[PDB]
Amino acid sequence: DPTLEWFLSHCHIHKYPSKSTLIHQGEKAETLYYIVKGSVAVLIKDEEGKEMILSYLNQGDFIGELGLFEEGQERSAWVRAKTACEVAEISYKKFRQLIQVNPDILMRLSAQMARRLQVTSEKVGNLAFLDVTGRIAQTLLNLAKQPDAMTHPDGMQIKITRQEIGQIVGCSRETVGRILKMLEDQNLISAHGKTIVVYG
Amino acid sequence: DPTLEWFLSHCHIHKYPSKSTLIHQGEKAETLYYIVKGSVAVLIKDEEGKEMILSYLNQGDFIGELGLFEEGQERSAWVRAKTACEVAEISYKKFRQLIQVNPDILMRLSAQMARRLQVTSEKVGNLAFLDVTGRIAQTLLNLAKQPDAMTHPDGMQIKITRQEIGQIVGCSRETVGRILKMLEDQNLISAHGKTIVVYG
DNA sequence: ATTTCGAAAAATGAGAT
DNA sequence: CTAGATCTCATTTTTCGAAAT
DNA sequence: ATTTCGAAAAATGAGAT
DNA sequence: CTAGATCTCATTTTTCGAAAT
Ligand SMILES: Nc1ncnc2c1ncn2[C@@H]1O[C@@H]2COP(=O)(O)O[C@H]2[C@H]1O
Ligand SMILES: Nc1ncnc2c1ncn2[C@@H]1O[C@@H]2COP(=O)(O)O[C@H]2[C@H]1O
Repeated sequence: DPTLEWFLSHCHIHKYPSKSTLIHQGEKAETLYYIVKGSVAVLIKDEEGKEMILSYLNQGDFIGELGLFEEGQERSAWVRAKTACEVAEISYKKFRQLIQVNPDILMRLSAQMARRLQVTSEKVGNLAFLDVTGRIAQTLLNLAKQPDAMTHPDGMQIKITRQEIGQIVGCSRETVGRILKMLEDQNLISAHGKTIVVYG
Repeated sequence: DPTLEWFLSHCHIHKYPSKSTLIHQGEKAETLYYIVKGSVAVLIKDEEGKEMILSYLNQGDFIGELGLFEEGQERSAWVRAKTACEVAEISYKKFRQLIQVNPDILMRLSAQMARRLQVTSEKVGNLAFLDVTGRIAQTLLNLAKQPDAMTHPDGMQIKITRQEIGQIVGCSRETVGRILKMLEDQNLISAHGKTIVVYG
């Protein structure tokens, strides 16, 4: 499209190898990122180092957008590379300028912020309203919504570990394992290792 | 300041009494809200009617924006008045106009969004990494800092039910009652009825 | 506005499970 | 194993409308 | 350099508390 | 109550960098 080609123009693209950290919590922020290629995982930790995945951000998604509206803001989370990422970087000071001339670019940003809020909100609900099974069924549907989600005649096909699912719903790897089978025993999903198939 | 009075100048003011419903989750968004005076409660329900309090919004806070970025969108949650409010309402299409005769108004709304995401994200953390005592402990401290709290000789004072408190930390009223008594045993607060004093 | 007075509606705890 | 969830009524606390200050 | 392969590692399955 | 967390061990799957092609 128009504007987005112009934006990237003034961005300083960089490379990040999968599993490398792109953003640190507590970090002072002055940089707005943009994922041109690759995918990351937005995540937070408890005082024990334990970690929860807040979301996954793929291509065309903005990163570290939060510290852009107030002075002295710190990164609210970590943002790790899941695959090899190709991300465009630009300072807050500069980005704010790209808006002056064409506020259509902030409209793209705001729209994405809006969406995240809906999902993060829906997430808080699941957390209080559903049990691990409910939370797991839900997260499975969400994983089938991801771009790196392949296809299967039985439905959609994803690749992820019981370990990782637990960091998403906030339960144990055991609990996930117990429940995963329980779902397979009702032909709703086809589990076999690090691969899950959601019959849909 | 200008940007706002010029904003209101194009809005249609409405008044709602305490406890009335301003937004019904599920309905089609086509309107925007700005709380000129008073305060509201953002909340979600489950099929069984259980209610969860995502947030409290107050004077100067925008409402009903999540739908403003994409076509065919539904209100994400219910919004019910806490106190009597005087709200400014404007259409999406009428707002899309203003944003292009001064995008400074968009920047300002995006700013409130960014903040709600930090906050909602933090809520995700709490639910996962904290025991009910901790979350409740956390809530009182916050509520104690809400614009509608009352100064107290020994601290800040608030009026809220155990019921409601459980709708913010996600747990039953029974548990909020029990934990409440222990926080008093520890001379951390004094709870008489719905009035709770949070010792400075 | 708000302090009062009598319902009527809400919100609680107790302790068993 | 164990934080908490639930379920039940008998009991408080509040809320709400009308009335006066 | 890119591809094939057999340990260490990471991820799980089980069963008791 | 009772959904899930923890712990311990023993087995499977993956991850990966040495070696190979
Ligand atoms: N709930 C969320 N959903 C998606 N992305 C998020 C969420 N919370 C934080 N982030 C991203 O993680 C980044 C962490 O640093 P910033 O606060 O600068 O910007 C944040 C967002 O870009
Ligand atoms: N997590 C949240 N925090 C604060 N406000 C919210 C949250 N989720 C939804 N809202 C508000 O509630 C509104 C529900 O309908 P909309 O989606 O139009 O817009 C939403 C926001 O104005």
